[PDB]
Amino acid sequence: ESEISQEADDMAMEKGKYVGELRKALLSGAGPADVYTFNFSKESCYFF
Amino acid sequence: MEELEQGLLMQPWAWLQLAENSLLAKVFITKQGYALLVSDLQQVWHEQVDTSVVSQRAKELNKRLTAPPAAFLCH
Repeated sequence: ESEISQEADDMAMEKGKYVGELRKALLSGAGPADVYTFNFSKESCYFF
Repeated sequence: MEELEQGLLMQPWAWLQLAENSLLAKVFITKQGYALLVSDLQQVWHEQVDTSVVSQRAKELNKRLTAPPAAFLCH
């Protein structure tokens, strides 16, 4: 709960609106205008 | 930088607003940076900015945001 808040709040966007971005990114909720890009080291296991 | 000032000299003045306040301005943006000159018809203000300052200030204003400064300047 607090990690999503802090992630939004450092970017200075309304939580819920940032959650919009999260749904679109993570739950395939992307429109044709939206292009999301996904990155991972298996070695470090750092996703972004 | 010098090309920004030299572009600036040939810029027209344009009009801008906010909420009962208003400025005269000209800007010359490139991929290198920008030159800006501003007046409220009472004082005049200037800045020039380079690629470094664009990267540093876009990041400090929008921390996660990872383009090269060309995207910030083109926007």
